Amino acid sequence: RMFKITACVPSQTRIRTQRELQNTYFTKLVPYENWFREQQRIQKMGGKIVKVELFTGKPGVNTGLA
Amino acid sequence: QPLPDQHPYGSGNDPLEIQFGAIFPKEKKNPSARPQPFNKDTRRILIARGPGINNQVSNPGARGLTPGTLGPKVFKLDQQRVIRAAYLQVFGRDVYEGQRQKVAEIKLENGEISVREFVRILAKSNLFRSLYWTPLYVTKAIEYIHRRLLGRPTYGRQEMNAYFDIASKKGLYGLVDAIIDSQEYSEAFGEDTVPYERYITPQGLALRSLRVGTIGETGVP
Amino acid sequence: SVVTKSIVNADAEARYLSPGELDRIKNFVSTGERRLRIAQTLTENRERIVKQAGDQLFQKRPDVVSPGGNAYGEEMTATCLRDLDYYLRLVTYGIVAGDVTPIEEIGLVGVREMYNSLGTPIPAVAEGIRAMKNVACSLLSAEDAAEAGSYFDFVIGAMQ
Amino acid sequence: SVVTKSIVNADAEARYLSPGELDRIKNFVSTGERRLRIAQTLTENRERIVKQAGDQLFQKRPDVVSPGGNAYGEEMTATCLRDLDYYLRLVTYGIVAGDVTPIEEIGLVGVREMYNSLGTPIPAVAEGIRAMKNVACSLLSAEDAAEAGSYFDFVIGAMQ
Amino acid sequence: SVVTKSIVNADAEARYLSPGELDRIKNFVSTGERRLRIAQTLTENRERIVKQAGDQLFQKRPDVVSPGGNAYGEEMTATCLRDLDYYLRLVTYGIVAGDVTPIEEIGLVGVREMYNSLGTPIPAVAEGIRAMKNVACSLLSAEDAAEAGSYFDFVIGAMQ
Amino acid sequence: MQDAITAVINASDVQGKYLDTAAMEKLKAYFATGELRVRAASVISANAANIVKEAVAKSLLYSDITRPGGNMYTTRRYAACIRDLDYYLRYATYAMLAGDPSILDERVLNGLKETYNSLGVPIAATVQAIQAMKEVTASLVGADAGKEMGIYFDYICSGLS
Amino acid sequence: MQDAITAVINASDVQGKYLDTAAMEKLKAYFATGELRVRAASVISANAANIVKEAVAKSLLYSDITRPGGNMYTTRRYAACIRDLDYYLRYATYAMLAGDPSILDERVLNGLKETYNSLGVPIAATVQAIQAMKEVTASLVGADAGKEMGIYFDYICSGLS
Amino acid sequence: MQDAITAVINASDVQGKYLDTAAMEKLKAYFATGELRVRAASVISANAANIVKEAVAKSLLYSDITRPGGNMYTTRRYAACIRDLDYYLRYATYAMLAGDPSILDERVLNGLKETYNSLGVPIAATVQAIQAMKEVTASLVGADAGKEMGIYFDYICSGLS
Amino acid sequence: MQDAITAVINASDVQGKYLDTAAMEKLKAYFATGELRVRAASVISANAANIVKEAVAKSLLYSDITRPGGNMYTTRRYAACIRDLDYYLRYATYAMLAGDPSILDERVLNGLKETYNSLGVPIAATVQAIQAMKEVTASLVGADAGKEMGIYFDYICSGLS
Amino acid sequence: MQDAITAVINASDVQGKYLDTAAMEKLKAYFATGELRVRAASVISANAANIVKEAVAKSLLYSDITRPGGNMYTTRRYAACIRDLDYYLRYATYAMLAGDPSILDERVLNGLKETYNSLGVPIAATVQAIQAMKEVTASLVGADAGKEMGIYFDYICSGLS
Amino acid sequence: SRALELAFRHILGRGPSSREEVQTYFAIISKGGLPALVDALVDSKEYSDY
Ligand SMILES: *[C@H](C)[C@H]1/C(=C/c2[nH]c(/C=C3N=C(/C=C4\NC(=O)C(CC)=C4C)C(C)=C\3CCC(=O)O)c(CCC(=O)O)c2C)NC(=O)[C@@H]1C
Ligand SMILES: *[C@H](C)[C@H]1/C(=C/c2[nH]c(/C=C3N=C(/C=C4\NC(=O)C(CC)=C4C)C(C)=C\3CCC(=O)O)c(CCC(=O)O)c2C)NC(=O)[C@@H]1C
Ligand SMILES: *[C@H](C)[C@H]1/C(=C/c2[nH]c(/C=C3N=C(/C=C4\NC(=O)C(CC)=C4C)C(C)=C\3CCC(=O)O)c(CCC(=O)O)c2C)NC(=O)[C@@H]1C
Ligand SMILES: *[C@H](C)[C@H]1/C(=C/c2[nH]c(/C=C3N=C(/C=C4\NC(=O)C(CC)=C4C)C(C)=C\3CCC(=O)O)c(CCC(=O)O)c2C)NC(=O)[C@@H]1C
Ligand SMILES: *[C@H](C)[C@H]1/C(=C/c2[nH]c(/C=C3N=C(/C=C4\NC(=O)C(CC)=C4C)C(C)=C\3CCC(=O)O)c(CCC(=O)O)c2C)NC(=O)[C@@H]1C
Ligand SMILES: *[C@H](C)[C@H]1/C(=C/c2[nH]c(/C=C3N=C(/C=C4\NC(=O)C(CC)=C4C)C(C)=C\3CCC(=O)O)c(CCC(=O)O)c2C)NC(=O)[C@@H]1C
Ligand SMILES: *[C@H](C)[C@H]1/C(=C/c2[nH]c(/C=C3N=C(/C=C4\NC(=O)C(CC)=C4C)C(C)=C\3CCC(=O)O)c(CCC(=O)O)c2C)NC(=O)[C@@H]1C
Ligand SMILES: *[C@H](C)[C@H]1/C(=C/c2[nH]c(/C=C3N=C(/C=C4\NC(=O)C(CC)=C4C)C(C)=C\3CCC(=O)O)c(CCC(=O)O)c2C)NC(=O)[C@@H]1C
Ligand SMILES: *[C@H](C)[C@H]1/C(=C/c2[nH]c(/C=C3N=C(/C=C4\NC(=O)C(CC)=C4C)C(C)=C\3CCC(=O)O)c(CCC(=O)O)c2C)NC(=O)[C@@H]1C
Repeated sequence: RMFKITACVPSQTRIRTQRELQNTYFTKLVPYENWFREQQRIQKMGGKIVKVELFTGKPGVNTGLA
Repeated sequence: QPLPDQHPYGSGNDPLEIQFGAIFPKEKKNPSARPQPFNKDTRRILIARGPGINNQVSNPGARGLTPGTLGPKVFKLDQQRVIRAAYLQVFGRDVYEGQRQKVAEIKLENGEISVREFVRILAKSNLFRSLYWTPLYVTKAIEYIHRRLLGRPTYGRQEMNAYFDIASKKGLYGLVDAIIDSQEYSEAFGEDTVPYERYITPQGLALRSLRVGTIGETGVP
Repeated sequence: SVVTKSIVNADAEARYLSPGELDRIKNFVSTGERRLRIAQTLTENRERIVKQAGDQLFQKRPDVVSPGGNAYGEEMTATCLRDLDYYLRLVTYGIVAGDVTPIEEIGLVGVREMYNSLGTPIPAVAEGIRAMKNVACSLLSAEDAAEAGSYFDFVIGAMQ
Repeated sequence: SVVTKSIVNADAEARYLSPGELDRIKNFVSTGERRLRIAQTLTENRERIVKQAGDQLFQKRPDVVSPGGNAYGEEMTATCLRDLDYYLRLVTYGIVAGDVTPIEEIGLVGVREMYNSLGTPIPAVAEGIRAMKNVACSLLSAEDAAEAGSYFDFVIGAMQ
Repeated sequence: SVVTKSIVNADAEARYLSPGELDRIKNFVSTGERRLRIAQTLTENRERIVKQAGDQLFQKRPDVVSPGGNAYGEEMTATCLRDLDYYLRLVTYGIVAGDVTPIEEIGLVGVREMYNSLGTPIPAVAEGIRAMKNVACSLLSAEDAAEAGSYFDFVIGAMQ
Repeated sequence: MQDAITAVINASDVQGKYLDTAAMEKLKAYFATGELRVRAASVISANAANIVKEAVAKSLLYSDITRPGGNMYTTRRYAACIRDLDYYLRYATYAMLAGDPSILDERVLNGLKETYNSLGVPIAATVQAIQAMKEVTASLVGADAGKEMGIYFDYICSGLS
Repeated sequence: MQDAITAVINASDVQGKYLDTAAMEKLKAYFATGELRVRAASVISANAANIVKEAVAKSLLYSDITRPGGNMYTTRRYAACIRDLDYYLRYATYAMLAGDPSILDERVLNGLKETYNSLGVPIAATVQAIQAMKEVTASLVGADAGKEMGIYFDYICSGLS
Repeated sequence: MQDAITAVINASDVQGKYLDTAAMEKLKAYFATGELRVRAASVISANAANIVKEAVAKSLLYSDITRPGGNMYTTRRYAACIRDLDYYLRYATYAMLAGDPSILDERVLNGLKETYNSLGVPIAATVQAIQAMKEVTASLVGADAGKEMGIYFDYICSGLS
Repeated sequence: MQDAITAVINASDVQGKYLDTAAMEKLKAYFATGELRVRAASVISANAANIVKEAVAKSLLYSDITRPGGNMYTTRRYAACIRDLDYYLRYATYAMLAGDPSILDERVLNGLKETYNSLGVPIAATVQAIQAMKEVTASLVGADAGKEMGIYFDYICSGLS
Repeated sequence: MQDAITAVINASDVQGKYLDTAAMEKLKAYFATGELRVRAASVISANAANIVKEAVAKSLLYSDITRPGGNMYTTRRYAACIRDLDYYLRYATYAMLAGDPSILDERVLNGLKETYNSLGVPIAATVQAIQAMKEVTASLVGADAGKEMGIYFDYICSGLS
Repeated sequence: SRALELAFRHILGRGPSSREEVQTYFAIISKGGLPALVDALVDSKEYSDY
């Protein structure tokens, strides 16, 4: 179960020349196990994901979900 | 004399600072060991493969300012060859043709996964384990992985014990994620940059920089 | 199942199933009848195993039912016996599967955290499952019980 | 070996060997007698296997023995047959071990690199090992040939 | 240099110099003769550039040479003019080398630290180098002056 | 990282020979002892924490080592010591399964004495504890498998000393 | 980094006994010197750049070291040298506040000789410049603190030599 | 990494001199011979696999090293040998382009003898292979750039010796 | 020690082969170089003290090494350093006579780097000093044997590095 | 060094208890086998040279080990190898007489891997030779002494591994 | 240096005890080599006493 979410991460203002468009808008695939760390990173950025979805069809299996 | 520059655990725990190989001294093959007592929270003096003004000990903020022409090349992904660099840094050599994780792990070209996750995949891969975890005594392996994944040799026991408890309870995969999730990997190398050699121990600089042809004028006026 | 675990592991390396893993799933297919038989007999004795093993747990550890023990009162004693029954249900699932993947996912990952929040002593749970292992071994056929003891061993080892 | 692969995975995950991995080792140590018998027949018939399979390789791929091919001339053909002998020796090792990792460690890792350097065509070498599998299957019983053939199959698959 | 830039980039990827890299080296070695000539004019006129640019710097920023300023008296004004000579020398190195790496290594990494330790006003140093750039343009031909001006521009940018 | 089977075939490989009949006999010996080795390994897996706890109680607790100033005194040091004993027992179990002390060589003893000497860990006291772990393990797994575990514990002691 | 208070409590802990009256006497002594130590640390922190500027001017500037090929020549190397002088001042100030040379031993002097000898840094000149810093610091913080900052600066020089 | 151009300017920098007539003559020589260096680099780049192949054949194949019980025996080890031979060739070509052996010193030879002594790699056989590459690449690139290459190949040979 | 003769014969002995015609060519080359080598050895033998004197003047003297706290300061240490430089000269001349650097590896380099790092000897200064000895020796013994002495001097530099 | 009596007495002494009946049983077994141990030891002393001769012939002779470059090639190396087999036999005899492996650990196995790994001695071949010595010795001394001497031969084998 | 330490073991029956011992006898082996060091160690009062 990997969750794919699109986040317009709030501007970190960390770009002088360089480029910040790729960081500014992100479409990514995140494992459900690692999604908590992704949420923490989104908190540091300041922007919540506009859209959140999970690739796996069913959210919970009590047993052998893997 | 005062304390030396060796790893706190021992001289043997210092790998040759070479391009690739994990060439550690063996405790028994040619007996050589200088067990010097290192305190709980000492710190190695790590020369910076770059400008010494930019040193994490003195300029802790400027982690991420590029080494520049005074240091290694820094590969960053913009949107290619970052994949090649990640192989050449996580392992050291370009891996053999069958050993490539190939497109199965290289979804980076598509953009699904960031370079931080690509190096995590390579670090947990079975090839990396066989090369740098299975054949090496534990703390020697912890050291070599820290040098390959983070840019720097381990500072002291404050880091070795903290990365040793993780290894004892979670193994190579746990230690790898601890290193790659560390605050320092995000501060330097971010989540877009291939890791690069950020520091070297003084006897690695001795090997590189004091051979005839590299010493130049270094040592006498 | 062993097949499912093997397929996922091979998918990660992008390899068709290796000869050794093919042999492992072949043997799982071969031993399926014995697996189902073991599950059926333990299921027949499911209530008996849990209840008498719970008695053995209380007998070995009097502090469990003493004042200050988590299993104080008939309702709490019932909850402790129920936990033993839960693990037996998972063990039968795992015996059928031939793999510990069900056992791990359902009832072992974070067992320290869950029981710490509840206040329950995991070491006491470990002694209870050890008693269940012996009881189930006696009721099960001796040759089959040798295989089942390994899976009980995994559960008790994970407890700590 | 099965034991070394199990230990390696458990070592990399800081885990006393799981019950399923222990079961895999148990099955392997029991089948040991049959494994060693299969290896004995193959090494005893190694001369016949290499000779017949070499004839098949040259017949199927005349270009390798044609002028401009890698195995042109008696000495080059002799080294090609020696390589086939090497790979048979590796397959016997793998059969005894019950795992393909002895074959992988010795002769299968970097085989593309080595043969590309030498100028040898890798798919043609795979043809030779396939021919060796056919000859060995003729020399083995059906139950034996299925197990030994799997190790031949891994060799040809890695060298495909 | 440009040879070093090419070789460093090639070494990082473990590849022989790409044809594009080699193209850059061929251009640089073909243009080397004019590069050496431009540097030679600067070295030959090393006294004129420093003297006239020193006067322009002292006019535009009189505070540094006034009493109470950093460069007061001939003893310390000599050191200021010496630093202007240092940076002219670095610029000639850069013209010959074809890259700003000589300049940056020798005298632009940590100028802020060094001059802030000596007390010197860095913006005033920048004015001095800009004056050197203008004087050098007078000496040099327009096409050549553009090439040398780029290296002077790198220096002034670094000290701003 | 050689088990007994891998060691036998590796020696044959270096010589360049197909597996000899004597090598077959050695392989047969490993396969013959395999059942008892696997059974003891599972027993140690179940009793892993208890083996270490009993060894610490039998050899280290209520002694100079754990009383103040003894290098196991502080709580961080006690946790570190039991972690090392866990490491010893786990790799001894791996060695029993494999039939070879090579895992102990590569993964435990390749630098252990230098690390212990540098840290200040008393080698003799650790050796006492490892010996006590041998006694406890022999009881738990049975005497017949206890002789097999004993050789690998002795390997650790010889390398550490 | 063991300070005076941490060292005293650690020694009492090693013996195992609660804090003794004699240990209280030592702790009272350190508390007594706390005023001079804290005041001096504040002075050093504010004037740190000036301490180093005066020391560099007195010892290193307008010598061969700062002229071509002298190891303080390149702008990189000059900035690195002043950074090192800042290191010695900062950790000497830490040591003065603590009342203990442990921080110097543990972080500053460990492998300093080896790093400097590998880099090509003149250790004699670094010793002389640290002496210049010692004199400037003594002037700024007065004889009370200069006596103590002297012992920690001289600790650095003795190890660095 | 330091070219002949960077070497010339750095030597003048150490002396604190503007590029003089003698050093400018050195630079003129390098700039003039750069065309030959560049073309030879292209030749070796294209024929890298062939150069390594012919060298491995001329000195290493059909011998003890490749037969069982030798170093290059096993496909693993053989692939490592050809990899290292290409590394020696690639870095030699870098060095020819630059005009200085510093790239070889810093990147290749910085511990090579110790690594080969640790793994058991035969230093004499590696020297033979590199000298074989020297012969083959001399044929491919011609004598004029073959001599210029040969000095750097000899540098690697001396270092490994 | 292996001289060139012993190295050739031992290399043949390892294979088990009688001295081949190619090996005879190697031995003939050594015998051809014999006269110039012996002559140069006598030159160094009589001028050994002058070589050390000139080298210590060229590099080591009037630097931070000989100022107080510089490691060559104190007459004991200045005497010790000139003793070590004469060690290098004597063993390098031995190596010129024998034709193989195994004397350097056996009698000088093995362990010297560790002792030097332990004692605090600056290693860059030692390399610069022995390179200065190479310049002086090239002058005294002439270019052709200066070519030869350089190989062994460079060997010592690389070992110390 | 500890014999079985020393170990039993010391264990009882640490506990403080007088020699317990179980300890008496251990000592009684050692005393009871005393006649067998002494008898076998005399057999070893008389037949030791031929035991070694047969064992070397069984495994090491006519093998790659005695081939040129095989590490028992040289006459020096052959003489030393048979000496070491004599050492193992002699110390195994000592270990049998004492009834405890402490002689082996104190004298034979506190430098064995260091010496053999440094020399390049092939541990696998030595292990095969010592196993062969065990079989030959068991034939000469009989089964009861073959078992006892066998455990000590196995001790040396595993320690070498 | 290693030769000196081995010589102390073989000829004197102990290892060097202090830097002054190592300084003294390293100077001896430097000035006369193995014949000199052998003479110095056997001549030593320590040899005669023990
Ligand atoms: C100044 C008085 C002298 C001098 C110094 C000089 N030092 C360096 C470089 C380094 N110095 C250190 C030392 C430390 N690192 C630390 O973390 C600490 C805190 C305990 C110390 C004391 C290190 C590691 C370096 C390497 C570069 C770096 O900082 O990472 C240089 C630079 C050398 C170079 O070539 O880059 C210099 C010039 N030089 C002098 O002339 C003075 C006598
Ligand atoms: C009391 C509140 C609980 C309890 C405790 C109990 N403790 C022990 C034995 C030991 N306790 C320690 C702990 C420490 N060592 C330290 O250095 C420090 C900090 C300074 C601590 C806290 C140690 C080392 C031992 C054993 C060795 C020793 O001699 O100290 C026991 C005995 C364990 C046994 O089976 O032998 C017990 C029972 N028991 C309780 O019921 C309380 C909840
Ligand atoms: C326990 C029987 C004895 C003991 C040990 C003790 N050890 C440490 C710390 C470390 N131990 C190791 C050992 C290993 N590392 C390995 O990779 C392996 C093989 C898997 C082993 C055995 C290491 C590396 C450390 C260092 C970690 C650290 O930073 O400490 C300590 C801690 C010392 C401290 O000061 O914290 C102790 C106390 N101590 C005893 O009293 C027993 C006799
Ligand atoms: C002139 C444009 C400005 C100015 C400068 C000024 N500088 C100094 C002193 C020094 N300057 C340097 C600079 C360098 N060292 C280098 O290696 C390089 C690169 C090659 C540079 C640029 C150094 C090292 C010194 C110290 C003295 C010395 O060289 O030994 C002074 C003297 C300052 C003093 O008080 O001593 C001055 C005045 N002053 C101005 O007014 C201009 C704005
Ligand atoms: C035969 C199936 C095909 C073929 C092969 C061919 N191979 C070679 C040369 C070599 N092959 C090896 C192979 C191995 N070395 C190993 O260590 C292992 C694993 C244990 C293997 C499989 C080696 C080392 C060589 C080099 C020579 C040597 O052994 O020293 C040749 C000769 C090529 C040449 O000119 O050098 C040939 C012809 N040729 C065919 O046509 C078949 C399809
Ligand atoms: C080929 C001519 C000979 C040979 C070599 C051989 N080398 C290895 C393995 C390694 N080689 C290195 C060397 C380098 N590291 C570097 O950074 C550089 C310069 C860029 C070099 C040359 C290292 C570190 C290793 C070990 C890690 C690895 O395997 O890559 C092997 C394999 C040995 C092994 O144990 O796996 C071999 C066989 N062998 C020969 O027979 C030739 C004479
Ligand atoms: C003066 C009374 C006589 C004399 C002496 C002279 N000495 C030198 C050069 C050096 N002298 C020393 C001496 C010492 N180093 C020490 O560590 C100590 C003890 C603390 C002493 C006494 C050194 C090291 C040198 C070398 C230069 C340096 O210091 O780095 C010279 C110069 C020699 C030369 O040509 O280079 C001279 C002339 N000369 C006389 O005429 C007097 C009789
Ligand atoms: C012949 C003149 C006499 C004689 C000899 C004889 N020797 C052997 C067996 C071996 N001889 C050697 C000798 C050497 N090994 C060396 O490394 C060297 C120096 C380079 C020498 C001389 C060895 C090693 C063996 C063992 C077998 C082997 O080579 O691996 C035998 C056979 C003994 C047996 O029965 O096993 C014999 C007969 N025999 C005579 O009758 C002559 C008087
Ligand atoms: C024989 C089975 C194998 C073998 C052996 C071999 N050994 C040596 C040299 C040494 N062996 C030892 C070992 C011991 N010294 C002891 O005092 C004891 C008992 C306490 C033992 C076991 C030592 C110290 C040496 C080196 C010193 C010496 O020469 O005696 C060699 C010589 C190696 C050399 O050339 O220097 C050899 C060849 N060789 C084989 O092929 C067998 C597999």
